[PDB]
Amino acid sequence: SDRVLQLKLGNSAIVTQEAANYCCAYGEWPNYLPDHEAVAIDKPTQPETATDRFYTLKSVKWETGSTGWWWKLPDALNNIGMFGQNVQHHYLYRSGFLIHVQCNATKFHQGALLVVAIPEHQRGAHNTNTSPGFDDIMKGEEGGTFNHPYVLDDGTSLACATIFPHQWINLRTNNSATIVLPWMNAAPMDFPLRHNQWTLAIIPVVPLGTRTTSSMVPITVSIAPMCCEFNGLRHAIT
Amino acid sequence: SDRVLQLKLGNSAIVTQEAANYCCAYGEWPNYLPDHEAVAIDKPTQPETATDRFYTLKSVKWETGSTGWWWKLPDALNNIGMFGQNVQHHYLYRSGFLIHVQCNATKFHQGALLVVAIPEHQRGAHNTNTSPGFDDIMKGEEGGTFNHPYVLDDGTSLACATIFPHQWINLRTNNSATIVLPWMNAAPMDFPLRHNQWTLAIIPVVPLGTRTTSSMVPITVSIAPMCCEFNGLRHAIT
Amino acid sequence: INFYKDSYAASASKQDFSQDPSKFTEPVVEGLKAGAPVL
Amino acid sequence: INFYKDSYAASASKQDFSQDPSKFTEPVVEGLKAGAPVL
Amino acid sequence: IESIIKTATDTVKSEINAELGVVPSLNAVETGATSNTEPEEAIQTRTVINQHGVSETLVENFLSRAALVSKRSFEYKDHTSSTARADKNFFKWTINTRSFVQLRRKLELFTYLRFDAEITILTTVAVNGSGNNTYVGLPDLTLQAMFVPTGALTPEKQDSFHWQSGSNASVFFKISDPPARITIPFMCINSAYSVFYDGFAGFEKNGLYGINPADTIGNLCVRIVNEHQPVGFTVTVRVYMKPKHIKAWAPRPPRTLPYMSIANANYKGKERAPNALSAIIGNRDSVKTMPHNIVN
Amino acid sequence: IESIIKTATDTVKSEINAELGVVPSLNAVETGATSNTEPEEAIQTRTVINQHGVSETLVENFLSRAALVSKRSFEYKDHTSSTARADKNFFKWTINTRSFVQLRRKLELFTYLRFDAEITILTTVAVNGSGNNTYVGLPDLTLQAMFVPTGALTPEKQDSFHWQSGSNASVFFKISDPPARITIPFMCINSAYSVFYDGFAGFEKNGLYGINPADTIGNLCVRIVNEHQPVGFTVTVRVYMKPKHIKAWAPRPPRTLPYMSIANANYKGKERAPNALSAIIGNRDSVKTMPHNIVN
Amino acid sequence: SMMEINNTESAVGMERLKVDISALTDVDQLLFNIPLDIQLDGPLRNTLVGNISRYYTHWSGSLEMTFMFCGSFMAAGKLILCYTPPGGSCPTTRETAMLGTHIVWDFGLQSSVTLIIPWISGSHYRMFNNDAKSTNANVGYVTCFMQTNLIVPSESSDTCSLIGFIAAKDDFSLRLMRDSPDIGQLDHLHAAEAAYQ
Repeated sequence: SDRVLQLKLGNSAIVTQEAANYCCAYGEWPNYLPDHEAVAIDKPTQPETATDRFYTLKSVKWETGSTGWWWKLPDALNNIGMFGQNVQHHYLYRSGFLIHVQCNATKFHQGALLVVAIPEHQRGAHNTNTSPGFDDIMKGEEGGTFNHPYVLDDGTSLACATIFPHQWINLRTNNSATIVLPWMNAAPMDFPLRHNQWTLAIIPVVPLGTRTTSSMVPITVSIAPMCCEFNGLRHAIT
Repeated sequence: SDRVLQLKLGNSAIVTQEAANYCCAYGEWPNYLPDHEAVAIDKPTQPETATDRFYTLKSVKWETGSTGWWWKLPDALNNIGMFGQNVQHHYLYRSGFLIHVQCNATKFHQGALLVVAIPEHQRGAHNTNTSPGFDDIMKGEEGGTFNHPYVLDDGTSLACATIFPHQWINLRTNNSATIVLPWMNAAPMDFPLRHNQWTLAIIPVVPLGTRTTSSMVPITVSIAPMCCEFNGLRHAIT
Repeated sequence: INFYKDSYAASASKQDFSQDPSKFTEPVVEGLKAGAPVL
Repeated sequence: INFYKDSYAASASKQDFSQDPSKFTEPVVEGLKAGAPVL
Repeated sequence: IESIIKTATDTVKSEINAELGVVPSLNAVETGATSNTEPEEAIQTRTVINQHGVSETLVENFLSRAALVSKRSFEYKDHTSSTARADKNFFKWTINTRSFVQLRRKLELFTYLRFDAEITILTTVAVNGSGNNTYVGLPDLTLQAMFVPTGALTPEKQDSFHWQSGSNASVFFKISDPPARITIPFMCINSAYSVFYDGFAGFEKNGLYGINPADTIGNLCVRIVNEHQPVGFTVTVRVYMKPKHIKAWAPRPPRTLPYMSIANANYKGKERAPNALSAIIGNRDSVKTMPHNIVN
Repeated sequence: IESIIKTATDTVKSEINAELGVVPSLNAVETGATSNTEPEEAIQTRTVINQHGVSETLVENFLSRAALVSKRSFEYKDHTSSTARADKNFFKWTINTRSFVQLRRKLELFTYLRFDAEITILTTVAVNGSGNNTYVGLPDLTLQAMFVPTGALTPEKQDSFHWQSGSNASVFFKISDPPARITIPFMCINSAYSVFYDGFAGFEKNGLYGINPADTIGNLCVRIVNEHQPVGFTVTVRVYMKPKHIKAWAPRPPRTLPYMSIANANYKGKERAPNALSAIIGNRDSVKTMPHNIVN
Repeated sequence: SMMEINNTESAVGMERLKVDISALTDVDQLLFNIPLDIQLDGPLRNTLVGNISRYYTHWSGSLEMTFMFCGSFMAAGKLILCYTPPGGSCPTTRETAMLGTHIVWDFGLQSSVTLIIPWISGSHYRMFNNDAKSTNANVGYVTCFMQTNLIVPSESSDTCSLIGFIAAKDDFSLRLMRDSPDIGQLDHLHAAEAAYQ
């Protein structure tokens, strides 16, 4: 009953038969910005189905020496389809997200992935006093990898990362994870090209292992923006 | 009272103090496609203020030997801003237009421009049996000029062009013209890259003349799409 | 004792005993019943 | 807290939120309506 | 018309406007009125409930800040062989608000002002370096501050009998005490102070332009009550003033050029822009140049 | 759901359970939920009425403690021949909470914070050993602490005219007085402070990562009001901050590795466990070894 | 209050308070641009709103820019005034500026037009720092282009002056009062010593 799930947004649909419920971040659901919290006075544009749809990123390969992968929202989607066009043509952005992580294998495979959404994951650098640069933080569609997943690349602990909204993909139990993220910012809206509200991190706490014939086991991320609204129409920045 | 006019769409506003009423094509106003006339079953995207706004084209120079200028809708706006992005990302398009033509001069100047919106202005070629080519018809933002405005470049008569929705810019009377165009097609929606619903034609029936010091007298076109809706979301064609 | 004209000048407010740990412990769309197999 | 016998010894009075910007922004004998040509 | 405003005004949503004869964006500056074009009529807006307060821009809040109006340093020592110009253990100051520019400009933002003045006196002491090259400690001295009406008899020495203060208000305070505080009422002979005076306050033609003695609060005479110690000290007295119960009339253009004197509004300006006589605002290359253009 | 909790929950007695299809001890971690297995379902329990309070773990109580945020020492003396880097009888400090780690870690236990800051200033003075090898006594000095908004003009010298403080809030306090106390309101332009900022606060690519100036309270400029004494002293100013009226959002994993800089979250770790990059927890011989086994 | 849009070395005194427009032979030509910050030095600084706002650190609300055409009665013309929200460079072509907020101004009996700069900010307030490029301070740009041309007869002046004013609306507010950077002193003023004599 709670193992199967279908998510339908816009013209996109995803079905899974090995889900383990799904997580709503802090028990919240995405919604449009109300009048009593609005700041910008211009009429926003709400493309709805044009932007509130699943976008599939490039898959990554789960290896034995893998340390983990991360993507930053809204940076990862800032140049994809109508959502990217609206971001490039508007100064202000606001939306939530629906993240679906897929990874299947055989019943002889073992491995556990922690799929965690981190709000305002300010990254630190290792063994230096210099702050991380712009290119180290903004990776776009490709995303980045974890240099030290044991400390979440920020001097904290991975063991305590469960305080953030998260799920687990355990190969013997489930093949997908689903997280619903509301808008999470100190301001009602933000400039989408210089600040990232969310960071999706997939970390292989239990390494992938099996004794069958080795096959490529990819991890796929599908992110659907939700309740998108954009303010400050002007020329495209790109 | 009817000489001044302000048009406000989205974040754009135009004020004129020498208008002569304005024309609604066939006494109609643009509107969204109703359910009882809809064909495509997917949920359309309606950007509203993001696309229903005035776009200003490049101005043309009114000369003594000028024969006239024409632009084709939606072709002229197919690569401008969020309207162009929505057109490029969607297979089906539907909208009306609000056209504002501006041309000012001094009280010592004389000249009359017929500003006419022609539905399905299928152009013919002169002194040949070959049909006009793709490059002759699709000019984009720049538009084209009239080879023989006396026959509207289609073997008809310019004298009878008043049957189409139109206004006049007479320099001693007014400096602007405004035409409101509803959706005009045999089908509820259309592919915006291969068919043009409207053609805006500005023809100097009375040549520009004066005996003061000669100054450049440009003609400016501002077109605002109205009640835009797009269907069939996919990758950008561009 | 607050004789100042600005409300933010008052002392600390230590009288908010409202809690909701579930938003951190059970952030699932469908709740779980006691004893019943969750999966 | 004012225990002095003179009223001018009291603290500042920051409770006057009455405004009339028109006397600086619209000092015209005949008012102007929205959208109507003023001249 | 008069209205009570506690927060910034809300924004109402608006639709497409194509009305003939209605031009909210057109105005007539020549009438002297400020443009009344609302954002709802210029663009398409949403509904915004504005909860931003306006209490920090109240005239009372804007002006009821203690600002330094006087700073006087004098030597506390034996003054038998001192010069006539030196302050012999005491000084007299004609109260004014034009000596320090930060408060003066804010006060000159208005034409007419009515307020009571809260006066705070802060005293600091240091051991004089010359003569006593060694530090022995700071003495806790008693100071007397006497309010003397403008033009009345001020004391001529530290031990003058005028310090007996039969009717003049006097405050005695120690250095180790908190700064002394008093409240002078609104004491103008008119209903308000004249921040600017376009006239002469004398019945002849040799008077002073712009100076109205009716707007001068008075004179402050400050002395060390203690007799001089065997060693010399330097005593600095700072007088701060805070307007309260303020009424303001006819706001004025702010001062742009640097002040020259406390007796008039004479102006010279800086040598080059900004705040120069020929150029108040700093220059840019051209009217088509963006000073801080974002380039990526 | 939301509920008012003032004490720890009571325990109810339980009996033998042999029900088919009921497995309260089995859970599904993959869903991300925390196990809901009650002690009543795991073992046989008795009835316990729990009267233990929970008020000490309130976020207000947990954070409303005055913690040291600044410590600055400077020489109070004649500074004519001093270097440019030296603090000449005054200093300026950009207010931050990342300099001392005990408060910084507690504040970084959360993602978003909204609070007013109570500021306490404690001043100590000592006689400089060099030059004045003898002790003559501690002078009771007056200090001025001026709040200057982030990026605004700060004073450049002890006797700068910027100290007149026309509109800036200033507090004057003696060393012999109790430590000076003020309250700065919640002054962020947003609804809460951003403890962590995953972005750049500039419209170009050369900005600072993780630093949002909207989260900086401001600048504190502290000077000695008294002019210099014939002998030199060392003055140490300690600034303590206490959050109050606190709202906290999105708790975060605590910092494990030692802090490197106040400008970022850079990490190196200790050379060996505990709190090393490769080993946070100190090692034991094996997973079958009890570190503190009781042997009798 | 009047803006100092013509803040160039070639403009002296009152000439800094007006912008000259002449007849051009190219279309879609740029005339001038106005920067954004009321807390920084520029055309908006020496205005009532700018001077009062520089006494505070935080500001919010919409602005209005009113342009008066001071040409002859026989002078005709159409302009376009565009406000561009921040994020990119200042537009240099009309086809890019018209994509942001704009108003098309037609010269006539009404000699003044108003462009509203609406409050379009991610945060509730915009703050002042000495970093003009911060995301908490940048407001955008204002640009003026010719919509058609400036056309005058032979007996009218071929150069016409525009005067720009700026004001705040009733949704404007200020916070965090601070000492104004527009005034200061490095010494005592003249006759200040006479108050002690």
